[PDB]
Amino acid sequence: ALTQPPSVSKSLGQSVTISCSGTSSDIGAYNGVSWYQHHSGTAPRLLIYEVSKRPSGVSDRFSGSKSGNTASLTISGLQAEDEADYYCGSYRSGSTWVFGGGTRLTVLGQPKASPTVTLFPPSSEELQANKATLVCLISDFYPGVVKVAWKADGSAVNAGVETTTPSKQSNNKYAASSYLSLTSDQWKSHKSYSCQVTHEGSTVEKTVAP
Amino acid sequence: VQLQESGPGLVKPSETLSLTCAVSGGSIGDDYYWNWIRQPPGKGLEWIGSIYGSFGGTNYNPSLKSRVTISMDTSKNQFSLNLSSVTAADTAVYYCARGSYNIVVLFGYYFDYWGQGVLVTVSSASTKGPSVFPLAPESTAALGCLVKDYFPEPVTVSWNSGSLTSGVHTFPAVLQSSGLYSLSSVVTVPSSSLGTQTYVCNVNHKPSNTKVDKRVEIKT
Repeated sequence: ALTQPPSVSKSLGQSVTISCSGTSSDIGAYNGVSWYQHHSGTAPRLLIYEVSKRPSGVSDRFSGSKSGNTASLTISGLQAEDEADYYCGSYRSGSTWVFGGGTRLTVLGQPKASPTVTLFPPSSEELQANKATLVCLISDFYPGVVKVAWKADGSAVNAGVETTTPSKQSNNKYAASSYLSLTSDQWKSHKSYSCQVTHEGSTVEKTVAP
Repeated sequence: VQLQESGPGLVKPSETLSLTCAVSGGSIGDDYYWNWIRQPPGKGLEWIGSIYGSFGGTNYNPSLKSRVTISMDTSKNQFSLNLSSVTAADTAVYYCARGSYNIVVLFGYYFDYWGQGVLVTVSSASTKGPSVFPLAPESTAALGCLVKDYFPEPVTVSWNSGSLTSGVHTFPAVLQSSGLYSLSSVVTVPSSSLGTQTYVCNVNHKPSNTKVDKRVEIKT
């Protein structure tokens, strides 16, 4: 296919170049390499076309070039926004179209942010169906790694826990959520339940009670 | 100029995946390439094929060619994708995209306008509609809705029929060991507004026709 580095890691403010190695039947047969940016939740976004042209709306910071069968995307002045997957692609003689394998760009040096934690008890109507789901919502943290601990009357709860992989919010911090699935009997059998979120060595805890 | 994918969000293994793209703000019969592109969640973009608007000729990804059909309909202004004998490898967000160009023999073409994408899950698992539970509620208070145990993705949530957007946070779904999804949506509101303003989450899980507007009130 078209070959890209799988990962590139840089720091805020710095510049990065992503390569894209094809063949003389695509990148070296046309001036027709394009580049796409992809964030989760949005269609891919066209950044560069005809090797180096920018469509309106794409910043000055993005540029493209090629040399022989390898195309290159350079992004200058890296911001938190630029963290995304980047794909090159090209028409291929004489009839098909091929994407590069993609490059995950990580931008380091972003500000640390501690999570906010919101914990809800089960609803009345769920309880009436003899179930009880506790919902621990975790938001506005960076970097995107947390450890969640559930407790019942101060004792550790391992069963019934499911926790999401963190994903980026629009404000470029992370969110995640943790669900403790119990029966209503279980819920009523304790004085309280706690959700404890540990982020970079610091812990934020919330408690609910029947 | 706009494109919009539609089709079933769930297809059983070995069956045929079908999708349609509705194009607005331009004739499909014009000198454009009309393309199908997909992306399995967590994996790379893959061109499926194209149909050329002016003459109707098709070109397909060689690794898919035997299973792929692309058609177009000049009236309705649509083109569509048929992908036969699917497997879990075919689970992906499917996009339609316009391919524009200058000269092609010198420049090939590129995708300038894209649809929003439609997730298609290939699975033999049953569709299952969620239960929708209120998450009942200081100067400020968080309240929400739990959308519990559904399949497949996605579910949409808005608040007060789309008039309340400030302070809304809808969380990505958890996938439980059961194979069922759950998600929550929360809005933070002034506490003084409670008892005055009504808060309703508008939940839609189209595969199961679960369409619920749930009022969220402080527990009594």
